[PDB]
Amino acid sequence: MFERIDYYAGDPILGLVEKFAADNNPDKVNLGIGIYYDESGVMPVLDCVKIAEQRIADPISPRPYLPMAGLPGHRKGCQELLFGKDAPVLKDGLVATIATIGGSGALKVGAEFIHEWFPQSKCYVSDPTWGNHIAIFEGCDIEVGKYPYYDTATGGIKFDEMIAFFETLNKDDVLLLHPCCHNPTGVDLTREQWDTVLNVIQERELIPFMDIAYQGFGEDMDSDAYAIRKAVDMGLPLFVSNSFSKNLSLYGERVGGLSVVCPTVDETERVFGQLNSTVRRIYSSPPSHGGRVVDIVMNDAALHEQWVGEVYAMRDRIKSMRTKLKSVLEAKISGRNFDYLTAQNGMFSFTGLTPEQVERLQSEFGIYMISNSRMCVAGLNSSNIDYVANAMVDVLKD
Amino acid sequence: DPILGLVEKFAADNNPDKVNLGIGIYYDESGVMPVLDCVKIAEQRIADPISPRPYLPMAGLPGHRKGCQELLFGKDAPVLKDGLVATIATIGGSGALKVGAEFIHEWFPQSKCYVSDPTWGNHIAIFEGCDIEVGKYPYYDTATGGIKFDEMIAFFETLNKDDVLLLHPCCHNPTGVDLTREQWDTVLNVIQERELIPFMDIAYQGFGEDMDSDAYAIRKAVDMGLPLFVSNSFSKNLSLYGERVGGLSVVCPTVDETERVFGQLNSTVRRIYSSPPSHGGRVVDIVMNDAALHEQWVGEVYAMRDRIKSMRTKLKSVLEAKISGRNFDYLTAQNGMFSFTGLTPEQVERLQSEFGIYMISNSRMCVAGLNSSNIDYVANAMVDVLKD
Ligand SMILES: *Cc1c(COP(=O)(O)O)cnc(C)c1O
Ligand SMILES: *Cc1c(COP(=O)(O)O)cnc(C)c1O
Ligand SMILES: O=C(O)[C@@H](O)Cc1c[nH]c2ccccc12
Ligand SMILES: [Mg+2]
Ligand SMILES: [Mg+2]
Repeated sequence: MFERIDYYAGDPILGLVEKFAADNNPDKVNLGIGIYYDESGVMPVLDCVKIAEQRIADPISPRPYLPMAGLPGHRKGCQELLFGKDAPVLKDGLVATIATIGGSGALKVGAEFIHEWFPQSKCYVSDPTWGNHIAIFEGCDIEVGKYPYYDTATGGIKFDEMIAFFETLNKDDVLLLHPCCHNPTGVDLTREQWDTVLNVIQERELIPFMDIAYQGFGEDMDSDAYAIRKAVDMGLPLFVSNSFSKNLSLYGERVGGLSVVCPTVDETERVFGQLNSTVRRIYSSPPSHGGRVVDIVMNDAALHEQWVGEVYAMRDRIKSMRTKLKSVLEAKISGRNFDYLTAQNGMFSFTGLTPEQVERLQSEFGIYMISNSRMCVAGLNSSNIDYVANAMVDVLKD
Repeated sequence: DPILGLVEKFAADNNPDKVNLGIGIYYDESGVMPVLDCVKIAEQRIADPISPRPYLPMAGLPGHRKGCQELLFGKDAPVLKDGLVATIATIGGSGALKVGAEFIHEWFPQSKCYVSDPTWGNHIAIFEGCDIEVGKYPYYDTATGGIKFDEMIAFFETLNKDDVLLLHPCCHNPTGVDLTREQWDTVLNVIQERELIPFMDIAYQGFGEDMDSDAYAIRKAVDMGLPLFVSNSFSKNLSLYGERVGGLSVVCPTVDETERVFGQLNSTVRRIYSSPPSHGGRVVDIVMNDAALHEQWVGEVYAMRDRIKSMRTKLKSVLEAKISGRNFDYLTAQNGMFSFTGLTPEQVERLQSEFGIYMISNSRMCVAGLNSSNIDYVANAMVDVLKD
């Protein structure tokens, strides 16, 4: 009956968290999952979230179904963050937006929409990409391919090879792009590079699906959203999935959004209706709590401002560890370049360590990373940094 | 939803004495959605201290899963002691149905699903959303006001091995009309005989008789050693529609087959939404696995159960005081918050335009919309349309 069902190998990222918790080392360090940890080494509750949550709890409200699209303020908050407050596209009523179960739920709903309305469309993800990108899209019965992205030889982007790749594709083929803070390489495109990319997307009439999960961790909110906002300004059929998991430090509550930028108000209504309908088929409506937190924080002027402040402090703390690590690494190893540490953006960096070197760090030192050498920089702090440096140089000499 | 056109017609009605019985939500005596005291206590515990918010395991919280398992199958049911049930926390019962269907589609691609005539609207949409061919088995008989039982079994016999039946264990939506224990016993015997897959969808456990009775069809199917899928929802019994709390349980012949299935359930969650929501999971975890809170919760559910039966009684007694030839026992014979009132689509219309009392044109009424300040208004309005 069930003997035919295959064993599930386990999620590489989420299985690793349990190996970390199950490990009983004094100096254990988790650079595996894309979570931000404070200077103390613990996952913070943002102050703005704390105020918001005290509001929700005072008093305790009845809990009806949210609209399928989630809360108006949650939707507005997604939109204003991605496109800009008072953006003409928003004022023209041209973006259809739903609350989703994290960035993951946004990717699902989006891909399902794409599958249904563009059944011949093939999706293409970065080489490499965040693993779950492939799983979500194939889950909708869409054929998934890679586009050359990361120059595994140089630690930069195979830009020409990538561009030449996008010229070969079919109309309405879907590119799954990282607007900023690449997962897992940390290697982003320059503005100028985005311009050329987005020019090709137009000429070839491909569908951009931008997946953004670390807005505010790269440069700043508006700057990180460049690729999104440019695409809008060019008039492209845009899909955006956004996540508040990371910048609201609210991973567990499953907060995200999906926005579809449309040619007309009436097409917006149609797509929005379709989005609502896709949601109905998957989970009916999104969770209330996470929704309210997003709503309350995004649309309270003082909380929004405080939140922006808190995201940048996170961004700054990550950036300072990049340079603190680079400097203590620099001194210990002569024969190697460490420029990638301060050149990459976001929570992640490709260290360029072999799967073996990654696993020696795990076994001997209790330092956790993905086998592809991805390191979550956020797990570093002034306590563990001399320890991780010392460990890295000990695995690099060997 | 088709309900949303009705909700739109209802808001469009200016009648100040209007009543919405087309709702699919429990209201208390004051005609509002209640916050349960056990939920209120739970959420006060979650609020102090505000705790960091890691991802949940893709399966949800251990306690959420254990909660679902003990509620469905019985505290220390052998099937649990034997570890023969794969259980994940889900985005309500909706998300439980989704994971279930996609699972079935991936591994039993040839399987067709059959839902009751009639059923909860989304049953069809969810399974059709997975590229499963969905049909209807006969259930409700308009002529008797009960179950086309013989015809239903007859339909079940014509179905292939591994075909899926969507079965309401109790408190049938939208009719209120339930199978007896005897009727269940033969159903599960047909299902076993034909090696069909029982998919049971339980959203109103505790609104029918009690927790254990409501779960009869579930627990028997386990005793018989059937390949049972269960989707359960706390939306209603926990009054937590918006936090999206349910479970999906799959009962397997072997400990090893459970690990395989539990594995794919996880892999399915991974492709849809990565992991379920922290808050709702915690409320379920606290309320199910705190002994006193569990008792209080059970009590509060039975208070709702009893309020529904209190309104079913009052309505019938007003009706029977005026009409003699009909047997209204079916109003009290039905269970949960839904009632096929057996009014003609024309009679439903009459109630709308004359009284602003809103039912679904298939005679469906949500009994929980009745409270002491509209019961007499609504009962009397009904006598008029039946007298016309
Ligand atoms: C972490 C991540 C996600 C997942 O976001 P959730 O809010 O957890 O669903 C999606 N895309 C990328 C690129 C990510 O890094
Ligand atoms: C309400 C209901 C569901 C779905 O419950 P949710 O928790 O809101 O997803 C499923 N089946 C039936 C019969 C229902 O009444
Ligand atoms: O990128 C990271 O570091 C994580 O956010 C990924 C991640 C977190 N939870 C998951 C569940 C399934 C698949 C991937 C994930
Ligand atoms: Mg599908
Ligand atoms: Mg507000």
